Amino acid sequence: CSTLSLVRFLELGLSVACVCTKFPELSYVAEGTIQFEVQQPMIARDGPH
Amino acid sequence: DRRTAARLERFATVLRAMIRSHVFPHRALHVLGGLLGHVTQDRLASVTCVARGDQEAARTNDMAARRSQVHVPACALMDVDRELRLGGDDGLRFAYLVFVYTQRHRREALRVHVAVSRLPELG
Repeated sequence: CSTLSLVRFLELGLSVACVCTKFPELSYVAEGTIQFEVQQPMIARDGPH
Repeated sequence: DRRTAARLERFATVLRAMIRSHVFPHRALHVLGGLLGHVTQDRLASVTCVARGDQEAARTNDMAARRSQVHVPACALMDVDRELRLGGDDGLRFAYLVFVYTQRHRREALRVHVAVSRLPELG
């Protein structure tokens, strides 16, 4: 006979490349979004301009 | 500045050409207020002048004389009332910058003045 090599995804090191969360109501949501805000630093020049 | 007297000569020729071509310099020079401050790079400046209100409401970064006044070359300041002999008494008087054209082809010039008086309408 032959066995069946089972494998769980969280054991593999590839998991640390993404966050996985169950969302049991995904079948209902329309196109979802995510909002970023970012604030670029600035350095003080001087002179004429 | 370098080459300055030459530039003054060329500017003279420019204005004398302007009157000859009937595009008068008064249609080429709007007037701003009196300068108070500036920061200069090498041959590049940023002047700052008042535009309304009285001059000494400003604040210059001299630290010897924070406020200022208004200086005009006395050679050009032409008074009017004491000139016209209105018999008036000096109170609050207006201030007018006037240009004087003269037109004779290839022999022409421009005269500048700064006129003060009580007259609201020069005319």
